[PDB]
Amino acid sequence: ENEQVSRSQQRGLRRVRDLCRVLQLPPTFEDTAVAYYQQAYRHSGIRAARLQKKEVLVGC
DNA sequence: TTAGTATATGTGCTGCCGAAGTTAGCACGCTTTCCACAAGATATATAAAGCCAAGAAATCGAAATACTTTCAAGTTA
Repeated sequence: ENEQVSRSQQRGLRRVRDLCRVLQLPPTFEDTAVAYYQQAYRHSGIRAARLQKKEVLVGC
């Protein structure tokens, strides 16, 4: 893995990690967040969505 | 034709600094576009309550006067 990933998904993951580190959440929280983000990205409706949509996806 | 001279001939010398390799015994431990597919942005009840900002009324806070008290100095005695 980490090779069949788009630049948009990579930016989303990096934003997730950045917000996690800003809120100072543990690495377990970081891992759970990235896992849930990947699980949500698996779907196509969220995959091909808006920029604000994917930002709110990071947030949620 | 022969002695003197210039060249390259490979050879052998010198340093040249660097090259590999060495050093003993346990326990712990980014950009352009380009691209195509599907997702904004759109009417429309629709009951429901909570929220977020103008107005209108209300009462709290208190300030400028109206009463009473109080002295203190002065009166009829």
